[PDB]
Amino acid sequence: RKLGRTSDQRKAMLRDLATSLIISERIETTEARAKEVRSVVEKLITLGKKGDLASRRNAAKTLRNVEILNEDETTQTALQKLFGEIAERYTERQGGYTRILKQGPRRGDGAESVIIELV
Amino acid sequence: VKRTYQPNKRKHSKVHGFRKRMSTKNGRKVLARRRRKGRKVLSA
Amino acid sequence: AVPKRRTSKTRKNKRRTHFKISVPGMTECPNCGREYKLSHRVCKNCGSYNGEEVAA
Amino acid sequence: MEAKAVARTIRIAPRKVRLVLDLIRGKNAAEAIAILKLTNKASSPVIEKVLMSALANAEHNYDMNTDELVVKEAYANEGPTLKRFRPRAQGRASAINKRTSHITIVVSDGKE
RNA sequence: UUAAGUUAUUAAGGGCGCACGGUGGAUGCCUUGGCACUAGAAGCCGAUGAAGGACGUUACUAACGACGAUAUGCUUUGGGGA
RNA sequence: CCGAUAGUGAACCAGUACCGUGAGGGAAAGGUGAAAAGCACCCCGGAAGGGGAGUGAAAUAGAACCUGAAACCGUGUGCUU
RNA sequence: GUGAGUCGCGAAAGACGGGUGAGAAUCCCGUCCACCGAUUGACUAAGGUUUCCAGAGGAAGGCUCGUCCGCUCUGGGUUAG
RNA sequence: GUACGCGAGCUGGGUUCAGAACGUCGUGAGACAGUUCGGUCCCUAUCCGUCGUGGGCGUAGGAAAUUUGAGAGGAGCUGUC
RNA sequence: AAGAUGAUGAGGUUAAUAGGUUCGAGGUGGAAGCAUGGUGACAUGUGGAGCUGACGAAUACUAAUCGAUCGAAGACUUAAU
Ligand SMILES: [Mg+2]
Ligand SMILES: [Mg+2]
Repeated sequence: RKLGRTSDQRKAMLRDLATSLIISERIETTEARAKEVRSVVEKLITLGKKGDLASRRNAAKTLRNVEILNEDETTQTALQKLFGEIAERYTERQGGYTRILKQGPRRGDGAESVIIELV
Repeated sequence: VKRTYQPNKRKHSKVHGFRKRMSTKNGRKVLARRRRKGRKVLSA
Repeated sequence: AVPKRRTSKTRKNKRRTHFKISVPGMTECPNCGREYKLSHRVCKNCGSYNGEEVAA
Repeated sequence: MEAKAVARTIRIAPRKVRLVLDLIRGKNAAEAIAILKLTNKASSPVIEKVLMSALANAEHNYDMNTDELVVKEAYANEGPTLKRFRPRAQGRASAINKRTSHITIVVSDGKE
């Protein structure tokens, strides 16, 4: 367990970060939030290997109701993408891809920043 | 609170205005001092 | 609440034997030929933590 | 030989700069560039500019090389003091001091 | 190698001295303004519109002076000599 | 008699800025050099600022510009802890 | 100067990406998220007096940074039988 | 006993502020030998002291472990059957 | 496992340090869908089902990379071999 913020706002912040990282496959953040969203998104790639309806009814909670995506002028929803695409790369592997890179600090707040990716 | 000096024009271009002063003896004297002393403004 | 006395030029300095700051970790790059800080990224050229895995 | 360079009226206090200097005094140039260029503070950009500027003037004007160049002495001194004032309770004031500085670096090689 | 005895080296930092700067502006020197006075003149202005002021006027124009829609000045009479 | 904390409050764009509803009260602020000859040009720098080169007898006189003290702050160092 | 690099930084939910730029937690763009909703909405009076809009700039102001502003510079805007 | 301990640790009920009232004394304003309803308690800890805890140096070479214990602190009560 | 910070301790690829995965404990207490019985609200089966933060083993898939700093060569005097 770990605290960035209050209860609610933390949670929604994590549905947000984890909603991203798949839209973009990597982001730049402070280290702490990357650790927590790592745990989450690890659990979601563990989910999207199974692929049952119920699995969608568990990825529904955390991930958002929609966030549109276009690669080839295509319509996706960050859910179709997950169970349809992502896990189909890392089936032969366990969950637990995500890696972290202690990039550098930040002039404003002195906070360490990183580049967490699933690529 | 509502502090003193809730401002307004009419009560300030009245009382402290000119035509009051230059319609009263004492006020004429007042102006005499604010002239003798030199000032860039009167009735204020 | 308050001081009663003037803090002299000595104690004001002895008190400041600890506002120094530490020599940060450093090492040359493995194939970017320059210095950076440990268990971190280079910020240059192509990123070199074990070699390039990034652009920025 | 000798060499130097200056920055004036820089909008930082002496002390905050002076620490950063105490991470410098004695070193070789390359290192000190690195040391400044990494630490996440507000003075590091400035001192970095002034240092490398000094190496610039040394190179062009005096025709030195870069290996043996070392930081003989460095120090920041007090500057003009833009007095301001922040209001404060009970009908009063308090005069802030927006301070300044005059940074001094003297690169040297040590030889002739 | 043994026991006993003694004793300095350290300066993270500080004090005494010596130097070099920075800060801020006293002193020194000077006057662009004033204080107090002597001799002499003058001691009022205004409904034929004052004193004092507003708004404007310049090739470009914010302010002081100067001037007032004939407006950053007009004519005359003298003086003066680029 | 004063020679910029004096002397008019006012040597400078002052009965101003400013304060107050208003009567009214009331500031701080002089000096480059002989002459603006007020730093062409190169270099770092985003700039500012600076090092150089030059004007000048002198630019540690370079515009916050005569002289530049003390407080205060530093850098190094002989002795010492 | 000391106090002190100490108290404070003036109720509050933001995050990510892409640009810019010398340089970005704070600037623009979007997607998501959260908040008020007899209102943090819309319209006028009193009041203030050019704060309004465009284009540039960032010395100081902004309680941080600032490539931005209600700050500066230039220019421009208010129409009645 | 220790400012009838301790308010830069707390309260603030009476009492020592302003109001009002009862008995009273006073010609009167007002005052008690008294009584009664109510009534604003600020201090961001410099030094010493104290509770805990890290640096530097020393213990005639440098290190890791174990441990002696001159001294100091603590415990110290008591019923019934 | 200790923690305000610093310290203490477990650990750093020649590895199980933390995360994740797979098992497990414990906890909650019969997931969803499906069918069946119901006019429906709802029940039964599929099923001690599904879920699961901190606890327990295993599992190098990811993260502790490559690295730099500091630290001795043992003074004299006696008395001993
Ligand atoms: Mg003087
Ligand atoms: Mg961004």
